[PDB]
Amino acid sequence: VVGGTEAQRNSWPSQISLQYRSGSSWAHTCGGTLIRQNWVMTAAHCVDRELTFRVVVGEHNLNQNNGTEQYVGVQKIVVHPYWNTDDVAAGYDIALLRLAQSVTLNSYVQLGVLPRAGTILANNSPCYITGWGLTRTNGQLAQTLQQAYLPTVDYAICSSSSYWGSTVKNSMVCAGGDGVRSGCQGDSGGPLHCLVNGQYAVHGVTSFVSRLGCNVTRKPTVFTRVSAYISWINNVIASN
Ligand SMILES: [Ca+2]
Repeated sequence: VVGGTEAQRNSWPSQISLQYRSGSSWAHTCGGTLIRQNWVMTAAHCVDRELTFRVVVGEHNLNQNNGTEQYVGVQKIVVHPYWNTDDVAAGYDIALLRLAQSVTLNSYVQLGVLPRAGTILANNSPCYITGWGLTRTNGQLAQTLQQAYLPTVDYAICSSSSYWGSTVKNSMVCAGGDGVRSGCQGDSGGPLHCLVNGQYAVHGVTSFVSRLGCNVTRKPTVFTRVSAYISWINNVIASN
């Protein structure tokens, strides 16, 4: 997250860290949201590769013990059937992970609330992005969970030529674009929490930013629109 602030430990308890085995260590690669006790939602491009993955719930500081973590393996990865590793702009940047065990819910560890199917936000709706991804373009990961206020940019404005053009589809949410605050590599797969009727619901999955750089004026961070996938989500979860 570029231009963020540290989150309080218990602000965003649906946030997870998606980590892969790197020698004999585990490094952060992506975020994700806990959607059931044994199901994580993340981006398809995070799990494109042949790596060994783990999920950390209850994480606040990547580098230090919090006293709250639960560490769990990934049993099955289900990527969306239309996802094409060579075209992120085509969309379907969404993957569901069945974990090796159920996690225990507590104040650090809660499920993420998902929008009702078809839901579209108004322009300039209040949302926060969270993640441990790079805090500058070509910079480094954060140690502690950062948040940024990142208001929405509706489709008519986001698919306008000054913004994203035809690169963004109606199956995506756009948020931010102020040049100062954004998502960045390592935030991918993570939540966009948006305030709706007094409750924060996860409306996005962080997908892509500009090749020019993470915080680019009029290149808002782009999200997979969670409300476009609600039937797919539930169909996966019933059947696995
Ligand atoms: Ca920790």
